Amino acid sequence: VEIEIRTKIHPTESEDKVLKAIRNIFPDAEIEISEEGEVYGRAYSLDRFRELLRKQRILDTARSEILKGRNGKEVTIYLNKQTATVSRINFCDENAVSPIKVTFRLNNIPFSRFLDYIAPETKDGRPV
Amino acid sequence: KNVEIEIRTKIHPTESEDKVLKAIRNIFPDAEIEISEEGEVYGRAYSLDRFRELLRKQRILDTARSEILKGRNGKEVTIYLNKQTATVSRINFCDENAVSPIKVTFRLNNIPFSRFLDYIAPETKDGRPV
Repeated sequence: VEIEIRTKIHPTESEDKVLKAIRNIFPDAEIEISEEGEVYGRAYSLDRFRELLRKQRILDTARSEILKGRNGKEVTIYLNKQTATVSRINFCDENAVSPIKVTFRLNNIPFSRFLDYIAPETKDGRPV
Repeated sequence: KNVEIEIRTKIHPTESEDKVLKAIRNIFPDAEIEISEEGEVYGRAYSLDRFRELLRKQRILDTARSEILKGRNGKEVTIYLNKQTATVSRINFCDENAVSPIKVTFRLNNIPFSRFLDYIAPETKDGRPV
């Protein structure tokens, strides 16, 4: 699993606060920012993301939003960049005010395997 | 004997307070601004010198004039300015859902609306009052 992150730093945003909102969900991300504010990120550990989804009891929405964003061997979801500043995950649309576009690239593992690892059925009996 | 200028917008968590305020003041340099604990911005301005200058130096009076009209309600005119472009004092009229904008409501107390229009956004290079 490779984690690709995309979003923007608008003229009125702080670079520090956007990099931290991103890191609050994906701590090991390396970010590059273009002259025009484009944010290109790459992460790997799903630990924190999984930890938060469970602590906030939102696996129901997570499991669903993952299915919806599944296209091929890639899964694209959108997280509210603002709520992420306080390490809180909110799934939103692509037109939000902008969001953190996260694109999971599945190398070997099958999709089904990915769904139950991130957002398994009930808060129960989960793969690791 | 006045034009009341009311500024409204917000400062979201990932936004910088300094940048938002300067963006507002790039358009209205003498803005009196207060920020609620939730990030709601409330400002009050008076001079329209900077606003007229920029609409002219940027050659945008046709869009300005039409938008002033499209946003009239009687004695209150409401327009929406792109907050991002205002950071470099570039005036861009937008909608209410811009990814927030600067809501600017002009309160025309004892100055006729028709006269306000020709003062901020006159017709094709025509007569200009002071």
